[PDB]
Amino acid sequence: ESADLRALAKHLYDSYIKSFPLTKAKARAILTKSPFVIYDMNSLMMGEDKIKFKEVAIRIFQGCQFRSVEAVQEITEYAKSIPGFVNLDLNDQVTLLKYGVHEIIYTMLASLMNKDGVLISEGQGFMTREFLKSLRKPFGDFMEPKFEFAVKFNALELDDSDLAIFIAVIILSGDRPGLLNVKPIEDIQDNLLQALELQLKLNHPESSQLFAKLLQKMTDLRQIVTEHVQLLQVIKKTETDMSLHPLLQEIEKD
Repeated sequence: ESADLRALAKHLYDSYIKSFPLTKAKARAILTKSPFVIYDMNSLMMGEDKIKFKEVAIRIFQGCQFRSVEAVQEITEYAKSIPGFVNLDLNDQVTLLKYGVHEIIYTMLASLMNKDGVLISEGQGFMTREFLKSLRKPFGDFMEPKFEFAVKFNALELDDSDLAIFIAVIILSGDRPGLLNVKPIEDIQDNLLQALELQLKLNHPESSQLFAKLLQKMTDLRQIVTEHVQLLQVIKKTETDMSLHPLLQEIEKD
């Protein structure tokens, strides 16, 4: 019954709102109180006279990782609201979050990107794409593929009510390595898929095959994740004096 797929849609959209303070709709309002724009070395030092936040590239990287840690917490809180998620085997909950969290982070980061740059510090700042592309040789391309994905992902013009269902689908992937009870996970994702399909078809009636096109974006995400972790291993051996947050260290071990 369709009425049950709309209730699920509304439920998840409500929890997403409650779980993620910087929504896509607020980010689009900002990008179209305006942000401080960092674009070079000196605007970054200026950026602290107006914003409040050991070499530049490292420090930028550490900020990205700290907001990843913050994002992991919000995604975790959002997952608990997905009906059936908390009744799963505790080890699988951990597995679902372990392999889903990076895919969601870059899904939602696209909401804060345009082709020119990315919102930071809860939207108070805006770091341009080329300044990021210009950092020291390892870090200078840590954000570029995310920009590439974001530009194609944002072409679908999903809004938040769409992303809430989509993010739910990503968490509940039976595909993940080490899952003990694949079946009850898939039974939920199948119901989330049903909710998303009806959601896209109602929210974007003129956007044919958006559902299918959204599902194909699930391959670009996994590529972003992969080159991210290899990039992370290059840093760990190139920067033996730079630490990483253990919540992220524990999650990045696959």
